[PDB]
Amino acid sequence: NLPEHWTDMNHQLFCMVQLEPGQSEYNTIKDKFTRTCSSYAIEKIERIQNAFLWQSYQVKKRQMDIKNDHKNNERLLFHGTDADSVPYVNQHGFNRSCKNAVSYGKGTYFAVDASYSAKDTYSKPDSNGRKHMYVVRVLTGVFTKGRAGLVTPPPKNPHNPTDLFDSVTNNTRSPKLFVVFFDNQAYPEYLITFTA
Amino acid sequence: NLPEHWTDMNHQLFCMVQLEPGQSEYNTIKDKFTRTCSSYAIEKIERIQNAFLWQSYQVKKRQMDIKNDHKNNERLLFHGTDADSVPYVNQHGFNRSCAGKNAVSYGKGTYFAVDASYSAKDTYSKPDSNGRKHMYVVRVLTGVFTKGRAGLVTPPPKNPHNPTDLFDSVTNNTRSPKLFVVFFDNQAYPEYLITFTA
Ligand SMILES: O=C1N=NC(=O)c2cc(OCc3ccccc3F)ccc21
Repeated sequence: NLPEHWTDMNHQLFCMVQLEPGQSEYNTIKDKFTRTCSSYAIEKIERIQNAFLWQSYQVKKRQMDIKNDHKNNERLLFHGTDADSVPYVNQHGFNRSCKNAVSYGKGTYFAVDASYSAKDTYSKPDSNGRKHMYVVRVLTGVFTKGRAGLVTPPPKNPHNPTDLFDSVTNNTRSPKLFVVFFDNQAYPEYLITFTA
Repeated sequence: NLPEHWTDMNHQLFCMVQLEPGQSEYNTIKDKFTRTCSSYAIEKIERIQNAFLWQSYQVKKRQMDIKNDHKNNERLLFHGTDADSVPYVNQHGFNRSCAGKNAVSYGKGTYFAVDASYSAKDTYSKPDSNGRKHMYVVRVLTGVFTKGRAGLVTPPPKNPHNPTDLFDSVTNNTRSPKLFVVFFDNQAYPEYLITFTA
């Protein structure tokens, strides 16, 4: 059940599609980035068409929508990474088992603001100065404040220790980062290649 | 997509079903266990009906069946664990972030045994305060595998010049596999829980 806005993949299951500047999709993704990264220079934006990752993510989404008994489980967030990680993420998504602060738990970190992900410690500039940031669909669901050393989100009620929050954050009232602890809770939707 | 022989769970997402000795389903698991653990005695065997784990696992199996073309991607393996872990595994399956270092490490992942005798070691199926040991029987997507290495946090690439095209799992020995390590969520479905004693 591959999304309408995807382009034909000639019966293949993985493709990176460079977006056309000035069309609705490119402008929408560029605006989300330029909200906080207007001083940067965008070289290109690519749509990640990964059928397998999409399938696994949509299954997790449908499960979270049932468990939480609403939609609103999804947020669009940013993730800066190094050039050498880009092929892995494009193909396999985010892996908590793969450096950098993990103060809110041993998961994959997503930023609310592109400017946070634009830090060199996250979107490490490559031998030619290029920086890489994903726009990510994240199943944040019902979240709570994180803490160091978590390997999963805490339980909602320690009377039912296996009924977990879906994600953790730095701050529940005004979140700036989210951490997820399971594969296929995050779909890398766009890759932005940019410079300082 | 839930299997038709599962008990009706009446819109519930999770059920443990106690099997009856003399049913083929119970006896095949008992035989698989006693092949290497005839010194121990089974208290009971429960079928794990976890709708969400099943759905996510079956999606990964379909994907690996498509990717590998005409491989037997799935093996039925054993996993010994402590009583404190059983509620989490039942509900959430096998989490590599919780895995112990194995006495012979072939990678940082979840370990599964070919032989119930291996999983029956107290180091894995730690006896609880009542002397009960717990072992899962697990559908594992072993796929195409290679000998692992202690440093691994994912299976290695098949080809060093294409680092993202991975083996599905690793083993101790490709000619005589006795253990498999998996590195991703939803690559293993806990199908039965064996409760057993000395
Ligand atoms: O874009 C990112 N890419 N990879 C990251 O690891 C990452 C981590 C991240 O917050 C880490 C963090 C910040 C402040 C305090 C404690 C923390 F743990 C935010 C964005 C990113």
